[PDB]
Amino acid sequence: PIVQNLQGQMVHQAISPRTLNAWVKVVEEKAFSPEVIPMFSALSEGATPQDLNTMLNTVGGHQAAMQMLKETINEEAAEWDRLHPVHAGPIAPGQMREPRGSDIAGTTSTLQEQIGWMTHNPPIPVGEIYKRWIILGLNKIVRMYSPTSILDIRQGPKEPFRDYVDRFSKTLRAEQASQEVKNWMTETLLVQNANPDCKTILKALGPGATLEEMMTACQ
Amino acid sequence: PIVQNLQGQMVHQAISPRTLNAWVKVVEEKAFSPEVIPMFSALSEGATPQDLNTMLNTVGGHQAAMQMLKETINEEAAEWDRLHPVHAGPIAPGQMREPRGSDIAGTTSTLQEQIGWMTHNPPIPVGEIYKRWIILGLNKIVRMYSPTSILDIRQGPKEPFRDYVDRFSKTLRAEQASQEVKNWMTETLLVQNANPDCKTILKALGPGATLEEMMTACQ
Amino acid sequence: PIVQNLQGQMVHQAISPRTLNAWVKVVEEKAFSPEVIPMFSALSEGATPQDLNTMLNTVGGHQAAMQMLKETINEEAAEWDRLHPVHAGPIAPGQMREPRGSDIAGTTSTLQEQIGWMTHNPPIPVGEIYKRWIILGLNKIVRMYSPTSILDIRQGPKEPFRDYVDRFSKTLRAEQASQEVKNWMTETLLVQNANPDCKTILKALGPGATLEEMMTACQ
Amino acid sequence: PIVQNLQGQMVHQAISPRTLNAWVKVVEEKAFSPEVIPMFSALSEGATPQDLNTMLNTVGGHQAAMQMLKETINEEAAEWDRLHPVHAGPIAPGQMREPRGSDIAGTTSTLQEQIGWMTHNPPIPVGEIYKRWIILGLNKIVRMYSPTSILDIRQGPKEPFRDYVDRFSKTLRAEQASQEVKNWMTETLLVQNANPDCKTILKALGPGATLEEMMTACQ
Amino acid sequence: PIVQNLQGQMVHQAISPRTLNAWVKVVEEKAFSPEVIPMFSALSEGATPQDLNTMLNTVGGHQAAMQMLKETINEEAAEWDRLHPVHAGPIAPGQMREPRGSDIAGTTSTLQEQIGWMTHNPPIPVGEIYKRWIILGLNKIVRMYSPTSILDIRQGPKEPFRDYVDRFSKTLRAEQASQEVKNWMTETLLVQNANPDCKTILKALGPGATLEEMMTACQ
Amino acid sequence: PIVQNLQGQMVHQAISPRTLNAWVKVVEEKAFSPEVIPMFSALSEGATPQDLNTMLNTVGGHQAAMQMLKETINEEAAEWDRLHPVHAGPIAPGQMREPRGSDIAGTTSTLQEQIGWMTHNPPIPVGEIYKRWIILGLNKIVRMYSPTSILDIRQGPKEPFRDYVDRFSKTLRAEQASQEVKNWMTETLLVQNANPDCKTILKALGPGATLEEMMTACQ
Repeated sequence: PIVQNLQGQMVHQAISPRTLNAWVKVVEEKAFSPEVIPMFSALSEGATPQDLNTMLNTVGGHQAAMQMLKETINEEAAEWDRLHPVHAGPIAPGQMREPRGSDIAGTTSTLQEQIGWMTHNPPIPVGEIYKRWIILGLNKIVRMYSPTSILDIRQGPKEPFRDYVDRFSKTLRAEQASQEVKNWMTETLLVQNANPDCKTILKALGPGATLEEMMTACQ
Repeated sequence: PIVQNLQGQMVHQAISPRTLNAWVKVVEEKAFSPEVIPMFSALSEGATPQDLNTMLNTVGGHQAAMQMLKETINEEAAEWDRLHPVHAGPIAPGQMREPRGSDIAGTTSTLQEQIGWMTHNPPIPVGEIYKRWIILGLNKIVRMYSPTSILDIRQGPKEPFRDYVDRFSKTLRAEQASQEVKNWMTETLLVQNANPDCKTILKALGPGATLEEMMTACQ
Repeated sequence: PIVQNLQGQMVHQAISPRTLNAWVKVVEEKAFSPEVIPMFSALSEGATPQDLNTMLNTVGGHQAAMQMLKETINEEAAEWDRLHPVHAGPIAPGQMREPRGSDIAGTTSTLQEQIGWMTHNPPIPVGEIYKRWIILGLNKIVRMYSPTSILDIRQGPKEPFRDYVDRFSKTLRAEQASQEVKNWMTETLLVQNANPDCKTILKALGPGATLEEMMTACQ
Repeated sequence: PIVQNLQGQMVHQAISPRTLNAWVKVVEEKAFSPEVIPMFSALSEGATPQDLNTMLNTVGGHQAAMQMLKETINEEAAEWDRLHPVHAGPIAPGQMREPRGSDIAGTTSTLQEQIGWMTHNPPIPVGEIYKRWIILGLNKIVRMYSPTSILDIRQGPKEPFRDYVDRFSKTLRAEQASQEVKNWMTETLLVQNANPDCKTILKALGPGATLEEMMTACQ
Repeated sequence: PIVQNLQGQMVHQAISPRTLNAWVKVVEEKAFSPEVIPMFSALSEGATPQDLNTMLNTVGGHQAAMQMLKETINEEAAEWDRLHPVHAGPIAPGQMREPRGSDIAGTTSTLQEQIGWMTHNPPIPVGEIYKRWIILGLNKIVRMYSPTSILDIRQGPKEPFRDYVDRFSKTLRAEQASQEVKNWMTETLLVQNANPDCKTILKALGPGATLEEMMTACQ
Repeated sequence: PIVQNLQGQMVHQAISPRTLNAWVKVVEEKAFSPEVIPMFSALSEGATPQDLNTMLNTVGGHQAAMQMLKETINEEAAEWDRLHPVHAGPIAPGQMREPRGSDIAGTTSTLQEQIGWMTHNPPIPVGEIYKRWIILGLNKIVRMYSPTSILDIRQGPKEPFRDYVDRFSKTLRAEQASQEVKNWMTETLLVQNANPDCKTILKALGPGATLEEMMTACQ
């Protein structure tokens, strides 16, 4: 970020390593949880678009998050590009040009330009715009929080199948990639974590049956 | 927070509802958990002593925790008075005075003083000094946690053995002691505080049975 | 209002019913579906805050969505006022006032004021600033939940018709399908997907008995 | 609300949280019942069209109810524009203009115009004209009725007769009909939508039994 | 109240009948409910002790409450005479006398004196001070409540006796009747509105029985 | 701080521990009985807002009671800011200033500012203004209370022992009494007031048997 010396002249200092350390630790625990948005927002006030790219690099271990966010960055930059068909040079000769969406993204623009729009008067708040675009990407990211483990399903004393299947299906819904290992647990574990009446039923019905047939049979 | 605007203006700012909401949820969820500390650090950017006090009072509704932390400020203030041995005369009228441990803790200083020091020429950084002290104090709170007891966890007549094991396993994480104790407590007390019919099942099956088996068997 | 054409020439004009008509049908059918988003954008190009407000009004009976969007307005607004506070007092009344969050959102601004900002010198696009927050809120709604399945209104072990019909009717209205499909699902699912004790009763009673007679009968 | 300060100063003041919360608790219990009218009047003391709008906006979750009220405002506004003189040149330059029906509704006038008109030596006092229209709109909403009907209420197999009768007794007061008709409905539908084992007990009791007896009987 | 306009005229208007009718109506429905407090505040703006006294006289149908509020008013006025004892004459020559507590309670003060102090220079505002004392009284008044009736307290099929008798006795305590009638009512209704198994129990146990016995006989 | 003695003279002094020790013991014993209010009054004469905050911190332990107070104070404080907001300028720094509600409550002020107000031209009485908000809050708090009597801890006809020991034990800690009373209550009443199925077990076990014995027995 830029901060402001005693004469009032700005000074850039690349994002704080203390900030970096804090920011990685927020993503390690809370990348998909909304508390990431005020934590990201808090740590990005007066930041440049390049500090924000170092911030995005730091969120780059959550693969799911890095694809969604990088895509949102492309969408907002494309949108800016449809509304903004910028001139060849500056609109203010001697000053920084009109930013395109990628300049906002801090990718195509130099650090000096990002500091010029930031320091210059008339709401060109490149950090703050990029940060809202990023914040929209986070909103997409938190939509895909992940519960884990499907093995922890179990059944009550006299409880019928139809409820167990509701917990089972829900354990399986969150699952993804490589179905075959899943399927092999499904055929096994379905019968195995059932209560003894349901276990007898599930053993009996077999591979001929639909899980709706067993749920009728088990009410 | 104190924030900037272009060309020599430092602006005190209100703290975001998102940073507050988030800070509120953090103490609510992480009061004795190590994570309160980086969540605090990430939510204490630009913070004056006054912001930091506002943040604390809103969440400090637990007096044992607040006391310990406030005692840690008392330790650091005591160290502060060791850093600031006697001086001669007024420092410079219109520039703010020496900040002591109470000034850094925001009690003897007004908001305008707090500003004064943080906006000073190469600042004496009183919000950041109070922060250093609070991070050690919160660290103290998570180190000096109150546990909860294994002893209690036992199984009722209409209570399920699987549900009793969910409280046992969790109480066992929370129980203060080492792993050789935990394994030993598991082996002894899990079976021992079971309801007798359930207990009977676990003893019929005997000590080599998996907990995955014990918890399927007793319903 | 003024809008700037595809070439880039300024044109004055007003809203269309067909846009509104399109908005009631989408929001009735896709309120919690992400398809709402590009449909909202297609219907909000050249929109003022008041136009945005008419749109919202034309589907104002989805209070829950309206409240999610309002939390987003309020959140984003509080953030604006700390980040971009007005200049104090009526320093120059009668010409170009600064706006707050409530002005971007059009609750405190007249349409002339809204138009004033957007036909001012220096690109102040209050319509776009309010849309961007509305898109952020729309993303929050599409994020949270979506699926229904009318085929799965299967019962508990002894579970009565009056509980079943109640679930089935609520799910049949909430299930997005044509009314002819709804007549085919009414006609398929009712005797068939019923609790087996109930299904016995319902197979005796027959199509000569109404849902009320079924609900009384099946206790 | 407008309030006073000494010697000719009128001060605009923020709406009370205690009113907003009361207005919420009031609509939340009495939206369709007359008590919302005096409650509305008493908390609209010194209210402006913006204050009153704000109040309506905070409770404006029924689109049809909100629509009826806006139409009533429009009817009354139409009667206002019949009544308003067809004044040519400035009546009141350098002070507030002509207030139309949309100015009394606060739609097209700014708050300061609203303060202006209501705070000079009585000229046209817009809040009070707007309150008159709203009190009429609220009168329509309470006069108007349409939710619930008696026949929906039938009794379950594991449901007390007293739990069925509470739903019945309350429902019947909300059903539409003269009271002789309601009495006839009581005698008929109470026993007829009963659970068959309770229905048996009740028919054993016959039409001589008080309602105390019917609840005693059926346990 | 005193009322005022922005051209500069300030006059007294004594308390409105329409405000009296609205206040009476508030008290009839919400006397014992906090909404009486912002409704009071809103209808006593600029209200002198004399308007407020006129206002107070109307809650006389809740005698214990009006008496308690008046007794409080006397505690707080005597407390003002201790805290603010008056000079024998006026404190500044050719100016109005200090208010005593009794002058704040309006008992010894005319409307003109209440007018003079509200319209004085420095913070002494007799209406608002009298309102603080009354608000403390209002706090006592909301601490009251008003149940339905004893004759409807009865017990569900398998429902516990100990709770039933707790509901019966409190409702009988709230119920307006002479004590001998409550003594007879308790002995009659308690056993008679008991659930039938419990009813047959209470008749087995018999009328020599304590509630300690009655709760034992059915448990 | 400064206090005024019975001869009328102004005397400086500062707090006593005896007042604090008495205030803690007072809350611990009488929070649920109205005497806490006239004891609060006895212990809050001469108090500054910072004295008052000190008191509250010594009684910080009943978080629910302190919260209700604190909510009430935040409501009065919010109302104060609405009725009186500060001057826009900084007219006389360290001489006098407008106090906000939090400044009255000592949340945002230093002590020198509170004394500056209370020793100003017209004794601005921030300790007494804040003590009224505490006393009003204290009225609401004493209005909340009603749990009593270990001997009235009894069970329903089909109810669990473990849960019953929790209601019995927790009630027994909240009940001040003495220890001798408490074992006699435990050995008589735990066995007498048990659920019939539980009571058959407890009588069988005998009041001799330990609670671990009774919990193994009742499961």
